[PDB]
Amino acid sequence: GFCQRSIPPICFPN
Amino acid sequence: IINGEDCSPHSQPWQAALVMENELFCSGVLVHPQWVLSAAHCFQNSYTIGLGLHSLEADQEPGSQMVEASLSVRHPEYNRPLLANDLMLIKLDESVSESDTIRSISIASQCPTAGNSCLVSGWGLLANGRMPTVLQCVNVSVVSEEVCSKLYDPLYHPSMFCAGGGQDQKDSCNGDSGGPLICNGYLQGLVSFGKAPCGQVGVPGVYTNLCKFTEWIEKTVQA
Repeated sequence: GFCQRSIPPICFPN
Repeated sequence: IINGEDCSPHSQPWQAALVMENELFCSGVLVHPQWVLSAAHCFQNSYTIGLGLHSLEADQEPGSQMVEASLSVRHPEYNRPLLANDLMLIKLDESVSESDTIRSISIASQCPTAGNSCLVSGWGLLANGRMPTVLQCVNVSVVSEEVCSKLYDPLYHPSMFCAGGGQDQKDSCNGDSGGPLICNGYLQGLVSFGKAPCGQVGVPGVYTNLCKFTEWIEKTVQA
């Protein structure tokens, strides 16, 4: 559920 | 930026736009005439950097520059552990002559503490789901390390700190990464990550804790 906030973002399973 | 407003033009003269094929993917922060900080997750093999900008779509405003950068270096511990140490230095191919609208900003000589009043800026997603053309600004406040470590369980690391999380739903969002969090008038953090969706009540955003990296930054600049 956490995402690094680039665009497009880099998101993770949590 | 969620629930902010247009910044006053050129009031954040350290703001850098990182673009590829004229499309923004991150921001950065000018910290010296030849050096831009950004998030390590924004790393690319080269960069076009917009300085002195307010609008992304408008004609070249007086004083604005598009500068190339062909070199950058991520912190050696980036993503060890996961999401931690999220910073890199980009070296501009030419130093910029600082001007009325392009200026560096110094890094805070104090680490964040709860209650610190800050401002975050960027061209990332708005509350309405659209991308702005004009640089956005919003106020957020630092929360304690204990709040950050509880919220971002299991990945909180001292290279991070948290700001925002208010009932006002003010936050950074996608496209804001690498941009500045200015606390009490000094560069305190870079937009790094948060929970999806952005702007949740009770959920702050996470920022790179720059006070922990001043020695690495300056060592790299002087090398």
